[PDB]
Amino acid sequence: MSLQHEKVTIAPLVLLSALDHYERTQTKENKRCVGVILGDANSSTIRVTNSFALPFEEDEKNSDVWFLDHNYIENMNEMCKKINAKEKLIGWYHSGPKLRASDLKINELFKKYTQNNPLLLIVDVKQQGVGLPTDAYVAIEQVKDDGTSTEKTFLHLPCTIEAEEAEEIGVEHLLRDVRDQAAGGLSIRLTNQLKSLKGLQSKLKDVVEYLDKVINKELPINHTILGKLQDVFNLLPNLGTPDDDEIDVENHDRINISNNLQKALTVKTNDELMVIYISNLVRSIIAFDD
Amino acid sequence: AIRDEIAKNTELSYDFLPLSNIKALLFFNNEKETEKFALERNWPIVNSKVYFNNQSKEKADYEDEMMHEEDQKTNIIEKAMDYAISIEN
Amino acid sequence: LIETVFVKNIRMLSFEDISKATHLPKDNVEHLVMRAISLGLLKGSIDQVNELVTISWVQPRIISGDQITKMKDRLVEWNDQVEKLGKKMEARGQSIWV
Amino acid sequence: IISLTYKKISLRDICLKLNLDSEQTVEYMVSRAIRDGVIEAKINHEDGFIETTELLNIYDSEDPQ
Repeated sequence: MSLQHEKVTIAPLVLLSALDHYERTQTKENKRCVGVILGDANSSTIRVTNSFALPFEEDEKNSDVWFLDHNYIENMNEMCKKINAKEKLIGWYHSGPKLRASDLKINELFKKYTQNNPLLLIVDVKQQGVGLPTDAYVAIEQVKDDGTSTEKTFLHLPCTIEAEEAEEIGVEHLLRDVRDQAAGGLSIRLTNQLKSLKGLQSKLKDVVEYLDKVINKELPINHTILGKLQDVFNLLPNLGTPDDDEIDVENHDRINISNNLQKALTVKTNDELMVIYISNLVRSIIAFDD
Repeated sequence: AIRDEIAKNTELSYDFLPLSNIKALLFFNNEKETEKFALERNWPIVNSKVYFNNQSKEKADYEDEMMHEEDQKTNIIEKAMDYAISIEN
Repeated sequence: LIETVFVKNIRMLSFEDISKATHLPKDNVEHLVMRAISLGLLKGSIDQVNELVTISWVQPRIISGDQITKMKDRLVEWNDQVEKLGKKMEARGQSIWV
Repeated sequence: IISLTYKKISLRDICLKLNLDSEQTVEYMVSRAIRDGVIEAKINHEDGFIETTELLNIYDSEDPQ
């Protein structure tokens, strides 16, 4: 139909909901859970307001065999329409550890109800990684320069989280933690700094060994992956240029304010230094009468 | 002792003296002594011009070749790390 | 012209190297470069006083067996470079990682 | 003083000004003194003057750090 899924904002309510339904069907040992996603579309940001479970039994002999109740879906939707009438089918969540190619056929099934392009929201119920437990994808049709016809394939969508004003304050009520990824005080940004740098160091290591797997282990070659690395090399900063010399000059300026402010606080504290000592003299008189 | 002291000072002053001007300043009685003293001190006399700058490059290279070195000169990152941790004790 | 910049990790070329490659005078290196800009196959600016062509943007193109190896080694250098540097940053500021 | 006031000045003039004995004598003075950085100059032996190297403007260098 269209691509309007450039941003996906996801309510925190939905993530919490997903784990609750996963356990209350008790799908383990590589069993899946699928529920509908309700919310807005026709907006570049896709708003994930709500979800609800659909009964869905997933096979263990194959991944190509599943039961899904089509009649169930409409009933859930008309009820929730009564609550708020801005909710329509915008996709379905898969709760597997990662992505499958038998989700493509399911995606096509939900294309019937939608008037948008179905969002596959892989809600991870394993809480892997320190970052988001959500990757998002939408099924899109392409041809490609290899000689490949009429492909259906999932293109990653960057994932973001927004919350409403009422929704956000509920989190704050529930939690009081201070968050190892926070950028707060001096000690906290110091920890963020070293954490952020090592974050990049991990991802770059993967690419290097991924490149080997193409050219000795025959993983597929794709121009989307090679093209992105090209961009990195082309817009890479350079030092020893007249940009670098201005940085250093900007750098003295910041070191200058720090040095001024260091001296400023020595004055204030030295004032306190005196005043403790005056108070001592007065209290000596008091102690002698005492 | 006097020759070596003058030999050090003249490196800073300029990069070349003709052979004749070396013999007068560094106090010899033979021009062949002047040239042999230069070779052993690691100055090349090429087209009757001394290149004081050779030995100085060579000493300087040696210093960079040993390693005690990152902290004595003190990186930018190191300076900024020092500020924050003094405060936070 | 597009080839020489991309395969190199430098992005500045004396006209002498370009003149000998394409068998052109300096007059025509200056046109060639100018045309690349107009079409948008390269973007950059020229020092005819330094006598360099400083290219600042290369069009992405198809990437073949040979290039992937060049691309790869560049990524190993930067990957190791963060890793050695992160050790200093672990060592410095030991007292506070709170 | 002589180096600050006259940037380029032949040894000849310094002999006149400070009553040094010869061109050599003041040459030796400066040669020893700039190893220490006192005068902070460089000698031009072929042209016969001392050329001062202090110029300033180290707000382009990394010195302030």
